[PDB]
Amino acid sequence: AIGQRIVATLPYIKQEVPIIIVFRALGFVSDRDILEHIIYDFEDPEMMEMVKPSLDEAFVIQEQNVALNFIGSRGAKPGVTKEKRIKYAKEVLQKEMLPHVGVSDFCETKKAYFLGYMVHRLLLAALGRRELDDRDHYGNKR
Amino acid sequence: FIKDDYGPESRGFVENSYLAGLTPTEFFFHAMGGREGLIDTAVKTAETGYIQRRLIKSMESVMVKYDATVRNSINQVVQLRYGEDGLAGESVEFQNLATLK
Amino acid sequence: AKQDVIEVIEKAHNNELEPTPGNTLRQTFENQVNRILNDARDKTGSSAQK
Amino acid sequence: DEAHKREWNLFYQKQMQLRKGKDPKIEEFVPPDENCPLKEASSRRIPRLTVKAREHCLRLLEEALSSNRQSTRTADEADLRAKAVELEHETFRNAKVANLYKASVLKKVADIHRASKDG
Amino acid sequence: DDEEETYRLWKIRKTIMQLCHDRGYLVTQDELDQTLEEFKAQFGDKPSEGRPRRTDLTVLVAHNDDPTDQMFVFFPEEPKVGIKTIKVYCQRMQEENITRALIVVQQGMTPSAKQSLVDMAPKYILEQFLQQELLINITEHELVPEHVVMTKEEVTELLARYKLRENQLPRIQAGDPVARYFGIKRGQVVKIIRPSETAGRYITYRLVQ
Amino acid sequence: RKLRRQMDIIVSEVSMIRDIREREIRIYTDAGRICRPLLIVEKQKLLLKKRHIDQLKEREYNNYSWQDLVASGVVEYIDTLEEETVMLAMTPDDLQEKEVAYCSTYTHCEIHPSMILGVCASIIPFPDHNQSPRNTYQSAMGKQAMG
Amino acid sequence: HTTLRKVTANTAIYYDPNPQSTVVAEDQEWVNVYYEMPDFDVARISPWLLRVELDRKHMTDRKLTMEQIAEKINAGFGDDLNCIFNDDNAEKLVLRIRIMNMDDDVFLRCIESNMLTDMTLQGIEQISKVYMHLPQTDNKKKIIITEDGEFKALQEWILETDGVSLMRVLSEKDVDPVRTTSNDIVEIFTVLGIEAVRKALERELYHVISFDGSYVNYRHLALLCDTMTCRGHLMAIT
Amino acid sequence: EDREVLRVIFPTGDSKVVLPCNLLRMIWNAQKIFHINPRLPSDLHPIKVVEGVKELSKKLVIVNGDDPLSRQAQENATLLFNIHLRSTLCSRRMAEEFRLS
Amino acid sequence: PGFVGIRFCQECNNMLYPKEDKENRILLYACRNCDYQQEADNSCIYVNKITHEVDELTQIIADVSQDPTLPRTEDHPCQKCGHKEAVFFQSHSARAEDAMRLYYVCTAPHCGHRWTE
DNA sequence: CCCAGCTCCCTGCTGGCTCCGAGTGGGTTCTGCCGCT
RNA sequence: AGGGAACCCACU
DNA sequence: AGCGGCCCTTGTGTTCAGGAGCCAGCAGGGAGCTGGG
Ligand SMILES: [Zn+2]
Ligand SMILES: [Zn+2]
Repeated sequence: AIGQRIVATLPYIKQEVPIIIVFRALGFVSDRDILEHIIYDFEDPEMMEMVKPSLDEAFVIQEQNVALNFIGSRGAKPGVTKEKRIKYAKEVLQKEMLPHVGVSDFCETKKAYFLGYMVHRLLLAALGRRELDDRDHYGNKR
Repeated sequence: FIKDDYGPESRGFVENSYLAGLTPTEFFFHAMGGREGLIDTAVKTAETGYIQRRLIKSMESVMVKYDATVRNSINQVVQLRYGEDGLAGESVEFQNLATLK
Repeated sequence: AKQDVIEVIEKAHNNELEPTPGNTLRQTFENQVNRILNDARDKTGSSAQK
Repeated sequence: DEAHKREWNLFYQKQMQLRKGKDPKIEEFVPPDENCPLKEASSRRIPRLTVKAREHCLRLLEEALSSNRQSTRTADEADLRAKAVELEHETFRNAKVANLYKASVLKKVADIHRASKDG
Repeated sequence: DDEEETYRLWKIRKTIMQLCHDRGYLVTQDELDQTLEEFKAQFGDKPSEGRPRRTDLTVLVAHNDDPTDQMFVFFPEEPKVGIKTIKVYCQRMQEENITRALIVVQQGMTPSAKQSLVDMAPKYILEQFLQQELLINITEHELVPEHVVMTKEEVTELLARYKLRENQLPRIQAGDPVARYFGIKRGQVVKIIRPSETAGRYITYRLVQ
Repeated sequence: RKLRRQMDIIVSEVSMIRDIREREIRIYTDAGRICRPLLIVEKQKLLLKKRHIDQLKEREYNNYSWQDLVASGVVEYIDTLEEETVMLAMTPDDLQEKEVAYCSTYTHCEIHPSMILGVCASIIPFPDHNQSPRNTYQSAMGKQAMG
Repeated sequence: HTTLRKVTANTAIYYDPNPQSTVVAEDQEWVNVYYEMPDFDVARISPWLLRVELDRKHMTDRKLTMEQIAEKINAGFGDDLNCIFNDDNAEKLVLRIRIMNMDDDVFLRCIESNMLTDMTLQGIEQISKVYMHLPQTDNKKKIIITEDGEFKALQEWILETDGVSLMRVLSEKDVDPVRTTSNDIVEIFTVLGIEAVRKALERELYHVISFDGSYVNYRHLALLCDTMTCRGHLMAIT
Repeated sequence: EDREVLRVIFPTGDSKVVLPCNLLRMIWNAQKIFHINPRLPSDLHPIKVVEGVKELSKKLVIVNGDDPLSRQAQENATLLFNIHLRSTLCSRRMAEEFRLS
Repeated sequence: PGFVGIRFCQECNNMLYPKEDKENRILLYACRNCDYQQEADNSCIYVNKITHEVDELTQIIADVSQDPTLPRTEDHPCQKCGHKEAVFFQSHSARAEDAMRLYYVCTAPHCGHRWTE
């Protein structure tokens, strides 16, 4: 439309999810908190301008359970019950998203920090402040 | 090398001859260069092979007829005389027109 | 030829290099460097052949 | 994409309509006074342009010409009015939109001011 | 927006005169070589002010073989041409007994207008042209060899000499730019003459299909 | 780096990369990282001294082995990511002072540049005097040779 | 092709409630000079300002003037907007845009986005870049026959583009409509027809083959081109 | 007239063409076979050159037949070669350059 | 003018959007989920720097003076402390076409002065 | 004697399908099995 | 009376 | 002793040649027409 929206494609979710919805499903509702996880220096207006389209794209969903239901509905086989949808979305976010960060409960802060770091890296690439990664660089291989 | 070195040595100018021998960095850069050619061979082959097959299949039945027209298998006229001059390609030669210039 | 390339680099580092039409500055610098090195290669080749 | 441009045109027209009154309240063109020194003062070529605006612009042209004369000590006075009227008529003949007309007149004023400064 | 439009109209008129001459209609050497100044003289100079109006530019020419064969060239003022204006032109063609007409449109022609053009084909042959297509003469491009329309007798002689059926000749589409330029229809044969680097010259024939 | 060179808490295999322009330090203990040993340079001198060579010359008797070089913090394993941050001298001749120093801040030195070659290319004599595709061809043909 | 974005240094949306006094001192001075008499309806004026600053360098490079840009804005948006601009002699090139009475600020944002990319000031769409050079090889020089009867090669300027709009470029004034050509054969077929594309296909294939100095007898090329064009349309070898 | 036609066919000044019979080499062969002394006047009547070339041209047939279509197609098919033949076997060139008996 | 940041509601800490005082003709930043409101002071609700004249010196961080892979020079002493050694490098950032310009950083610890020439 | 459906035709987009050089020499493993009818 | 498929390496 | 049933591990689940170009079908829109007011 006007700007550039950031969308996360989760495992076991056949449609992309707006990133702020994922952050809220993790339990961060205030825009200030989400941006504190994504932007580490608020004196950087350019980065701030670059994230507003994502805030707008997900403006109606302002609660954790609403976002969880959103994700669960996006699931492969959504359950007609909303409770089971929320359960499935929570299971996905706790177990299938960023397992190396942690797969136990009470790991939403670590997951939020790593997801914010990913979004930050994407923003640095889009602002031309950091070079793109080379797939053939042998340091990126095992 | 140091960062942002655009000089000849850093960017792959080999200042030695094969008789003198390459330095280690020159040796590696020369290896990169040679790899490029090996790859070109190993990929161009299939691209060109497909092109050749399609050309043949598209023109395989076109031939000179006894009326000296060039026709396809459907008997459609492709050229009224082969090459527009009716000549075979093996006995022509380069010559100069003396009144043109 | 090496000293000439050094001079071109030092010129580009002081923003005294102006792009040629239809080329960004980096393309202009690469063009000049490649020209110097090609001329050197040709001159050395001619000397060897002589 | 050329169809996408058409979509934008439709949306922009819709928004204009939303911002446009149902009936165009056509403010009847003010007929110039018979004392108007403006050539073709009865013309309606340039839409949404008032004869009074032309009079004001001609007044500005008069001031510019007076400045040029006093700087260069021009002798004749009747030429001042005739020259101003001719400049205004030329500007009206050339331009086709109100804002462009005003900008052209102001540009002429700046040119005359610079010429007066030159002497 | 006025000098440019005048130049455009002059170019369209020149190309149309060349086209009419190439199709065999009678045109005087002064019309072909009419300068832009002469255009501004004969016609207006302020198309925005309605001088000239596109309705002022209509031309009517007669064939060299029979004066009864005549052709209109119309320049509709409306950028998009619909059925109504086509009916108007057909009406005046019927009134004056003119069977052929060229219509030069600005933006295009509605699909139904095209369907109408093709529907009344056998009675009235009227063809459509975008003015962008007429801003140059494509037959003067170096890539376009000389095209010549053959008469039925010539086609019969050709097929007899080479003992061919029509469907064995090479083809040209009726929608081809040069075919539209010459106004040739399905079943006609165009003779093409081009230089050759091997023979010097080479004549080929294309059947309109 | 001190701990890794002492082999106290960080095994030699561990990679530690500092991205200075960014503000990230990345430490990797994964399996599957390719690495190679390099001589450590401090100030502008090899930490490898004559005494290490003397002890290695007698490795048959005294049992002083390659592992003792690594334990004494004179050689290091560097993987590709860490190599991104290394300032590498090709030979100790690069550490010698020069009229216009090129670098003067070397952190490592190559043991010997011929170690860039694999097993088959290591039997080619004077490979630095051949066109490179020819070295590649020998690298295959040597695997086809009868012995 | 030139859009507005290629000649703008920056844009900004302010909130000017009363145009008489503006948030920018220079803007206020020049505007009030512009606001001498009621050339407008104050009621049908929005307080939202869209301020655009142009590059003197680019504007001159393309020989553009703010009058032309204002005319383009008028043509593309009409009187519903109100564009005004200062004099070119000024230190900076500026032009203010408002809307005559969705929110007006977001609407101005949408207009600015469209106006930067979709509004065309110069040139032809799809022609993204143009190069201009004097040929050194005779294959592009103009070859004439002098009155003494000799071939003579004249150096002249030719332009190479990055995209293709052959029909529009051919109709431009001062463009040679006899020699101007394209390397895109489907465009040639569309604009010039089947015999033209027959010739152009041969020339393109010859270029490819002979770029190395290699040579293939003409009858083979001619036979391929005839095979590809003999049925009245382009038959791909696929 | 041939020269004007050539100017149209090759609007660049490129005189190098591909044609069947290498006329210059044939003339050199004739000079050697018949021991032509270039430094003496020849017994070849210049009218014999004109008529000989006309007959030869009639003998070089690509499109046979006597109808007007066949005659024009034959004229076109051999046009370049006939221009070359007439400008090589000129009476003037035969008399003062090649000097054939 | 420069970029215009974003504001957060004092109550819900959500992003504040710009609204105007129709009756007063004043610019307000008003929350959209709660009902908080505020009075603006910039009056510039948007900026778009096409020319992208951004200062690379602001992005440089003084830590790069510890990078052993950067070249060092002794011919550009830093003004702030007169130390004689500096590292230099190029921008290497997209949106830098004439990016062969050098940037300098003083290598004296606790100075970290960046400059250009 | 205008208007709102209604129909018919043309565009533009997206999804789906076929194709991907010529020969030649060696090697190895795998071509089913188990519950209870 | 004599199989086949799959995969791997290699040669020009 | 031999038919059933497939084991795809997430019944829900990673890339079965990936990418490069044409054909078919659908949505969307607009021209033109016509039975009510
Ligand atoms: Zn709030
Ligand atoms: Zn300092």
